[PDB]
Amino acid sequence: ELTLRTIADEDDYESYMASAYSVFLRDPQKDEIEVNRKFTELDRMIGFHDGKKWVATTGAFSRHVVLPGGAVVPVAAVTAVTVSPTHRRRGLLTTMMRHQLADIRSRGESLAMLFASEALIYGRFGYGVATESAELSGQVRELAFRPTVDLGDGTLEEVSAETFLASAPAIYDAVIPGLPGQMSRTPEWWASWTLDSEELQKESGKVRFVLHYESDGTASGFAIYRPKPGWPNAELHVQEVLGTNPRSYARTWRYLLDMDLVRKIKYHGASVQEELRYLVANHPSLECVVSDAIQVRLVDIPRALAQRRYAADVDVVLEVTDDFLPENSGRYRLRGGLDHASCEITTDDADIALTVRDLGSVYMGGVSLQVLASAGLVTELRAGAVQRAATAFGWPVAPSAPDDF
Amino acid sequence: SELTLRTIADEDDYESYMASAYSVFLRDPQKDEIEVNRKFTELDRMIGFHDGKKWVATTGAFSRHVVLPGGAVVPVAAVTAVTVSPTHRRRGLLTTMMRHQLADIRSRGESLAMLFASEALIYGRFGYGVATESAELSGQVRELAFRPTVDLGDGTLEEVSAETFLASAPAIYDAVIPGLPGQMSRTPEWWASWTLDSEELQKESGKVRFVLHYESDGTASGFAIYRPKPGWPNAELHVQEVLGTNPRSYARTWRYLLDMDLVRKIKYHGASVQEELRYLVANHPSLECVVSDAIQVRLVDIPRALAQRRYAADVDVVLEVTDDFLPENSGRYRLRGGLDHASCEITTDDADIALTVRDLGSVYMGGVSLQVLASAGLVTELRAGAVQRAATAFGWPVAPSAPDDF
Amino acid sequence: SELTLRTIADEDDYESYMASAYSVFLRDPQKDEIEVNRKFTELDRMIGFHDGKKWVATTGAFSRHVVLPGGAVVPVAAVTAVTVSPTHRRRGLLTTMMRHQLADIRSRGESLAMLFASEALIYGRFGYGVATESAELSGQVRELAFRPTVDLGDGTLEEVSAETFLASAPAIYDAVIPGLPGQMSRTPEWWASWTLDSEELQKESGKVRFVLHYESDGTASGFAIYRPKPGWPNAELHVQEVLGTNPRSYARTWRYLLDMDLVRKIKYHGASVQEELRYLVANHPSLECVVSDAIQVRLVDIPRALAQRRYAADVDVVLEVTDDFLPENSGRYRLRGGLDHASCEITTDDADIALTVRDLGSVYMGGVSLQVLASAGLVTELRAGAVQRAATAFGWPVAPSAPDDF
Amino acid sequence: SELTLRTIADEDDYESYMASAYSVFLRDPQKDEIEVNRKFTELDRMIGFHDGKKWVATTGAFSRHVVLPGGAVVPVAAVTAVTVSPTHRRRGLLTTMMRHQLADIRSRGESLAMLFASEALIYGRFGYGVATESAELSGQVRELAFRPTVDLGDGTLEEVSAETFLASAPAIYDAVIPGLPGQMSRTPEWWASWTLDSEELQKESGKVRFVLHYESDGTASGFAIYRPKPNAELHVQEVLGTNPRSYARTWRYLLDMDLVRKIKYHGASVQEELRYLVANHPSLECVVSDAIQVRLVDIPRALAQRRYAADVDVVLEVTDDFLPENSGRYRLRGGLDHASCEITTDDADIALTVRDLGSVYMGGVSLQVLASAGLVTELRAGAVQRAATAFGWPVAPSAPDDF
Ligand SMILES: CC(=O)SCCNC(=O)CCNC(=O)[C@H](O)C(C)(C)COP(=O)(O)OP(=O)(O)OC[C@H]1O[C@@H](n2cnc3c(N)ncnc32)[C@H](O)[C@@H]1OP(=O)(O)O
Ligand SMILES: CC(=O)SCCNC(=O)CCNC(=O)[C@H](O)C(C)(C)COP(=O)(O)OP(=O)(O)OC[C@H]1O[C@@H](n2cnc3c(N)ncnc32)[C@H](O)[C@@H]1OP(=O)(O)O
Repeated sequence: ELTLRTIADEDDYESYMASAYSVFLRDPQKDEIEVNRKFTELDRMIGFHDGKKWVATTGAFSRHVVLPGGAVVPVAAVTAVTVSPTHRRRGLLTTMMRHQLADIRSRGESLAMLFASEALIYGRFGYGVATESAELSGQVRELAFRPTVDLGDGTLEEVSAETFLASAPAIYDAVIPGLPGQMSRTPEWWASWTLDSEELQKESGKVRFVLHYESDGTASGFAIYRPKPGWPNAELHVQEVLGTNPRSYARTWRYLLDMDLVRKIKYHGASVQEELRYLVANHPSLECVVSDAIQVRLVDIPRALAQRRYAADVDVVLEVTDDFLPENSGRYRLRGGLDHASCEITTDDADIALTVRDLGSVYMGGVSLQVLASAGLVTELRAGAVQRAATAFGWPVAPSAPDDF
Repeated sequence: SELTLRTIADEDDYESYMASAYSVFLRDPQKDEIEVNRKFTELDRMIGFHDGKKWVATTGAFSRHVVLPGGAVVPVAAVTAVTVSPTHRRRGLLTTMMRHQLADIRSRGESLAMLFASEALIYGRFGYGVATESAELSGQVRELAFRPTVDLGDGTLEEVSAETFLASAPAIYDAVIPGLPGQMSRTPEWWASWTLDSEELQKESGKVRFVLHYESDGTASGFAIYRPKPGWPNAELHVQEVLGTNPRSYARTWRYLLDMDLVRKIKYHGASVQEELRYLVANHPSLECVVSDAIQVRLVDIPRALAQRRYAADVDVVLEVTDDFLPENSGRYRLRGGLDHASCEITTDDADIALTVRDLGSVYMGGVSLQVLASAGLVTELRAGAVQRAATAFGWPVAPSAPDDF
Repeated sequence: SELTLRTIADEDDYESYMASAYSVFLRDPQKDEIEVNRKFTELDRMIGFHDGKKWVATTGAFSRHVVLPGGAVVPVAAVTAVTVSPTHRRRGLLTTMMRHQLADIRSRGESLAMLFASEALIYGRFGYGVATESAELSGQVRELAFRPTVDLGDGTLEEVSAETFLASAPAIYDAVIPGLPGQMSRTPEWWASWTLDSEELQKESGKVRFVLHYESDGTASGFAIYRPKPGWPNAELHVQEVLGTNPRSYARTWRYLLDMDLVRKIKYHGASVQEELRYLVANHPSLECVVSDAIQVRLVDIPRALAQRRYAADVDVVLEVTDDFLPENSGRYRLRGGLDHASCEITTDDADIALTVRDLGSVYMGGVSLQVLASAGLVTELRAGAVQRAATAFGWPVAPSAPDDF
Repeated sequence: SELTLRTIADEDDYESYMASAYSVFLRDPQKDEIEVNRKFTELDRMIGFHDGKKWVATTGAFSRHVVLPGGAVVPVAAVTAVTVSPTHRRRGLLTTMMRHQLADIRSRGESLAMLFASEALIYGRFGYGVATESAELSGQVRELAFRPTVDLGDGTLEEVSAETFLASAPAIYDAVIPGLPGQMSRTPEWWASWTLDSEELQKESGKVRFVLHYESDGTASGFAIYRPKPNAELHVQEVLGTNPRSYARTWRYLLDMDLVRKIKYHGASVQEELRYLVANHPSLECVVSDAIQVRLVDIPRALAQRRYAADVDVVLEVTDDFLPENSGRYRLRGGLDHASCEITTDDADIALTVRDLGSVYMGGVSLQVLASAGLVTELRAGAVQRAATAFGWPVAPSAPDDF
């Protein structure tokens, strides 16, 4: 006998998290679970319980994500989606998805996002891969910059997490409106993102924080990294580098690249068009491995298309097919540009037909709509409409992965 | 040691010319490659330095034609065989050969020069910029199932000899490449080199095989070039090229390569960063994607080159271009372009964007975002909102792809 | 930003000092190592830069004593804990600390300084020269049989506790080191650090073990320090040190480690390049030998340092010494040395050899040939026959060995 | 199964002789190597056992000349092609061939024999001792910058054909080897084998290349032999120069060559000058192993032909187990400009075997270390110390070309 319910208490939450970690073949990291509890809404963490333990889980964090154009809209941060192997292939995931996607529409969140882990799972529920990330690595001795890179007058300082947290949120909130895909970070989220977890210490070492100051003393850049000593070939596992100006960005990177005793650097979760890739004088010296990052499930399709902005003017009619939620299917007229966006049901002839997962794949501008059509996954009903739609759905800045959840 | 800059005089000089190039690349001269590539080599375009006994520096270019964003096929100098012997390095020989070649490219009416960079950092100083990237796709074939909505069609496939392949694939190639910017036209001589069963590639894997995809009526609509590498069942497939005239033939041919019974891993080097195969696969992470440099672009005639291509969106921008190596190109260009029009003029109006010719070449094929180059500090915005609109126009819904090797 | 150069003020300042040093080395502060090394740390010899809140640069030296060729034990500055925080690097902080330290070393009557470089190329500019090498010996224990004429004696071996080891090994150590130039005297505090069962070394292998070799009459004549690394039977023995007062105890102790069941590979880092074990083995290639830097020498008082050691053969040579970092030491010195006498004085006679102070330090311990340095172009011979005779005199029949780590 | 000890009879016998040697080494006969090495092969010096159908054991020696400490070039038996077929091993065939060869070496007036040990423990019983070591130098070329005071000179380098290389390198080689003990004289026939573009080495790397360094006046002053392996590797065979500037310039040429990431130099000296030119000493990995074993056949002559780094007057009690006729007491009087060794009746200062005496003969092994190890016995205090210094040399011995 299985029961769908929410978390009743933190004792039930610690058992809720223990079962989820158990599905991932991991001992529950008590430090990570404790810090993430500070922003865990127990009414949003659902799952199945057989009266003796949890056998399935599915959660969602109330977060806010930057869209193309600078809008910060509410988004469901889907997390902790597990089914115990003794109850798999029985429909438990299908039920939780239907309950969560209805709950997401309740709270006004126009879409949902989550990290794929295995991408082929959520495509049936309407999720589409919309963001890719690149793992950048290589020898720091080969990563000299182009001779025209301006490092500026800035200064850098190894500092504690709190002086970091006293300036980094100001630096973060200033640059993310221009970085679609990034999510806002409350004080409770910065605590988890800067957490010195024991598990990451096993892989490299304790966390360290750098701040970049301009000549007048203003903080303008930060860095999160972990050193892995080795023999001399130590490794720098970079977690995040950001700057309010190109000089603070290049100065912070050149600081990490010039660190004595270091030979190899690693930056996982970076953008596929990270500024560092184009600063290096020799591109092949910085290996770039691209993979999935964020999947998108449009819950309010007309509001989602009207919440973002488009790189160029577009007037296209889309015949959307939501196989998972047939009430969302329809035919909308999208009238969008750099400064306007409207999406309403229309009875006019359709220009393009595609599923809701394909509409979500191209939503953040990370996947080309034209490529999906030439591949046979999207159908052009009127000539020329796909090419102009693929350009408008694009964006000069590629989407990037937010902090982990 | 008196050096003379000159072109190839005859085939005996041509073979010695190639011998030094292979020697600088630390390779024995491949006689099969050198002999078949001669058929399209213009001796007067192969320059270099000769000390009276042997070639000590080389630099050449093939007269080819590349597809631009918009479908235009324009002449391009396919730069190749750029070497300086290590005994004569750091003496200015490359800088001289670059000056003579780039001037010669302009004299022949070629608006641009393209190049496969072995070492990317070499040519940035000469005005070259990385404009196209390529991805090495690989993974376990048993994890590369397609999405359930992928239509494979009713076509049939035959593995056939190179000659029958060459009697049908060139027609297929010419039909699809107008929509694939970066691809180059392939004459019979270039098809002969591209399909050459070279011994060096046989060493890494095996003899070349050729596949043709036929529609239900017998019309050839797709092809594939690959080499097997047996191992123990632990065999690999090194895919050289896959193309089709419709989505069904493309997917059907890939499914053919993936369902080979003794194969476990497959590899496709030189694929597009937006190769359709990546989106056909049901589990994206099962197809590893490593991205690296492909083609560097050197704009030789900026006004003509910018007017020959089409732009994804309307743009009216003034570009302050600085060309340090070729200062005759430094100046301000007004670009007014769209999906069906393009015009470029040297102007004195106020500039909207400041950038070097190498960065302008980087964004020319729509493979590098002009906005990212500006956010990185390499490009300077002079008037608000200009870079955003220019970046979108310089883009293209189809990413540029790498042509056949040269 | 304001920096202040000062020494450690108290014990709480000592912890912060060592914490910054470990941080620059990208390591967590090892409290077991920091606690045991404090016992011989002189706070007035530990300098560094402080920005008012934390140490941003460190540089220290232990007052130690080193054996010279001939058996003389002279004071030496054991340089240690040289760090500059990455936020303050390449700004001259080390250069200043070097000037302060080298001047401070001279005041203490120390004629020379010694050093293990993390990166050797650092200290050449300050007058340091590589003078001693060490060899990492390793191989399969079942291939390391000894020559048939090697006498193992009638001794007995016992595995003992650290307390029993420290009550008998120092007497054995003190007896052998007069004939091993480069080895340093070990106080009880240094034995405590040298035998520390540090947690970091337990991770790489296992807990430290101690072995004592007893003669037939019960006299302890040899010892061994090693750590096991279990693995499957394919375990490793990581030998830290083996010593004996006679060839039988030396060979018997090694034979004990080599005959240990369940062991397959053995490793001995920091051995001498002329370690006796290398010549005991019947099949020399079975004992792999990798040679690398050990100790760098910085001569602070040239006349005294050259007069404190003995020379393998008679020499009467005039040396034109150039000291770029400390130009006050530059000058011309006449060296008169032999097996039982040594003198060095400023002279005005014609010079026989021209060399820098770093190269003079390189040959000072008899580990680097002055003839090779001259044939290499680093040292200039002014009068024929001088370098050959001087090179032999600066040598020694026993190669210098690396002391315990600092 | 009747075995006959005999020498090579003709050229057809030479092919079968060499083929059996390669077979024991589990290798197909390399015809390019066999053909070029015939030009300096003396058939009467190639002995072995033949069972009436095939060679079942081999042992040979090349008549060469080796540089000793002090610059003297003396004749030496370069022992080679020592094999015993696995169907006839452990029956004394090698021991018999050793007695015949060493007796033949004594009859030819050669005071010593030298040999490259495949397995070192084999020949110690016959009086051979490891006397010279070689170092394999390797590392990343981008980490091998030189010290700032290294003068590269104004010379120029050219890649040349084997023929052009062979018209200038031998003169450079002959000029420098008097100061490099262990190096052997190279006739044109030996240069042909040393520079042979053998097929076996082409598979491991590539075709052989040759470099010449010319002074400002056009005088060739250095050379280099290397093979490329396309993160490409350079396998350096030999680099030499007549002055420090040409030596460093040639190495700088190999280290700055484009597309190269790692370089390897097998058979280098343990005190190779390159090791001290590098600004970052640890960047040049150094692995040391056995090179040449020495078998002293005429102790008084061999010890008197070399020079000693310092004056010495020592009496050595030498034990020669395999050849007991050489056992006896020798007084050595040597220095930088004199050397004599004679049977004496004075009290002995040091006791050692002939194999250990051969080990220290080239100055590559310390007599003090052998004594401290228990292999050599000191009879009078202070004798080993002075003898060890004299038996040393300011230039470490180096390995000659392969044989
Ligand atoms: C204690 C021991 O046993 S050795 C421990 C020291 N080794 C370490 O790696 C400790 C970590 N500390 C560092 O790396 C420091 O940054 C150090 C050692 C490089 C010195 O700090 P700095 O303040 O930057 O040195 P300073 O500026 O005073 O002068 C250094 C000079 O030598 C050069 N140099 C110093 N260390 C190095 C090095 N590791 N690699 C290359 N060049 C170096 C500098 O470039 C400069 O020479 P220049 O005039 O040509 O530029
Ligand atoms: C470049 C050169 O010329 S060196 C190349 C020679 N090395 C080779 O491995 C070549 C291939 N040939 C062989 O291996 C032969 O079998 C050899 C070298 C072992 C000698 O052949 P054999 O006829 O068996 O030699 P022989 O019978 O005279 O043995 C004499 C002693 O040496 C010992 N011995 C010789 N070689 C070895 C060895 N590789 N391992 C162990 N013991 C050995 C024998 O056990 C025997 O010991 P003993 O006196 O206590 O009985």
